Formats: sequence, structure tokens, C-alpha cells
Amino acid sequence: ELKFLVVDDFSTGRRIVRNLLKELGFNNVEEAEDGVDALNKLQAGGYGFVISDWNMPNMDGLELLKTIRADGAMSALPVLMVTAEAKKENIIAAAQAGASGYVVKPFTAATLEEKLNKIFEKLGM
Amino acid sequence: ELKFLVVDDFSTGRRIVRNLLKELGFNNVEEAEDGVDALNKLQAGGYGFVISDWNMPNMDGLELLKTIRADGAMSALPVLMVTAEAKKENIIAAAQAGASGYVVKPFTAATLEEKLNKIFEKLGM
Repeated sequence: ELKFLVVDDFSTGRRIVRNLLKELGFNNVEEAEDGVDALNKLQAGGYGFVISDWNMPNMDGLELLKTIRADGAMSALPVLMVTAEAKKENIIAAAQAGASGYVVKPFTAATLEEKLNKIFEKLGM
Repeated sequence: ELKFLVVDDFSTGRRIVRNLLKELGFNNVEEAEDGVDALNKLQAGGYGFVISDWNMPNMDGLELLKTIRADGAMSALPVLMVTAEAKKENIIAAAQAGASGYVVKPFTAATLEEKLNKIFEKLGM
């Protein structure tokens, strides 16, 4: 199925998210640790979705978004932003950078589910 | 700008769309002659939008939509379908196929603009 990219400098969170996808039925889930680790991986292609945390060393989440969009060969990539807290000014900054969406961690498997479907609802799937 | 892939088995038809996108600011335009040729081109990546006609010899547009969407990398490319009047059941077929939007020949610079904008909006936060 789709090759998701889960980006997070926290082993645990990449574990949780990786598992919410599998328990949701998405097996092809590779992972990255920061904006840089992601970009280098995405640059090979074949990746169809990107979920990434916000705070990250080398290149944070909002930058990784600004960079993916600004690359023709990755402009069209959905990008779920994994925030922490509530309705932080971030949300609008993710919107500003054209985030395909955002989830406030911790999020249940069903919340990921509700989120991705709306993303797939907007694009198509 | 964004690289589009106007797809139609009729030159004059691609020149029109090619020409409206250009007369809209959209200079990064790419052409393919039909379904297979389209995908064949998309493989080499780099594209951000696809606009193609309904009827094509070898691989119609609806099959192009389906091919693109089933693909777990291309899945998200915005695919606008170009149709003709008299075909009602087809707007519902493209829709179910996951088409980003549609436009009927003969559209116009403003229409393509309008539709581009609709699609472009329902593609992010």
C-alpha cells in the first residue's frame, strides 16, 4: 500500500505513530528523525504521505513542510503535522505553509483515522 | 511554476489548455498523448497537476485517474478531467474515480483559473 514517512526525533513517537498506521491497515511505513533525515529519504521518491512532528533538531516540522511544498517533486505530498497541546498559533502557521492537516498528540488510532480520511477526502481516496 | 501535464490525444485540444494555463501564468506545462503515455511521463516524477480529456485511444482519462490514484506515490496528484456536454453519468464516474475537478469544453481562462483555485484550496489545511 502507500508508503508513509513518519518523522520524529523521538524513538517512542515514531513507534506509536508507526503502530497506529499498521493497526489502521497501512503497512508501508518507513521513518525519519528530522527534517534532514526526511528530505534525504523523500528525495528518492515512492513516498506517498508524510506525517511529521513539530519540534525537531536540524530541521523542524514547519521547515520540512516549507521545503516539501517548495519542491515541485514533493509539492503534492500530503503532510500531516503532529502538534502538541491544543489550537496553538502553530496550527495557522501549518495552514499558512499549507499543511494538509494536523493532529494534537496524544491522538488515538481512531483520530489518526478520522484525520487521514478527511485528507483522502480532499485529495481522493 | 508548477509543472502541469496536459493530456489529450488531440494536439489542438492540448494547445488550447496549454495556452490557457500559459495565458494564466502557468508556463511549466507538459504534454502526453494518452493514458499510458501520461503515466509513462509521470513515472519520471516532477509533476504537480494533471489535466486530461475523457476520451483517449489506448487508455481513456478515467482509467488514467484510476491508475494514478491506485498508485501509492502518485495517489495525490491533482487530476482535473476535461469533458464535453451531453454526458451526465460521466461527472459522477470521474467523481467516484477520485477526480480533483472537471471542466467542460469549451472552458475559458477564467474558468480554468476558478477551478484551479478550487482544487488548489481543497488540497491543504
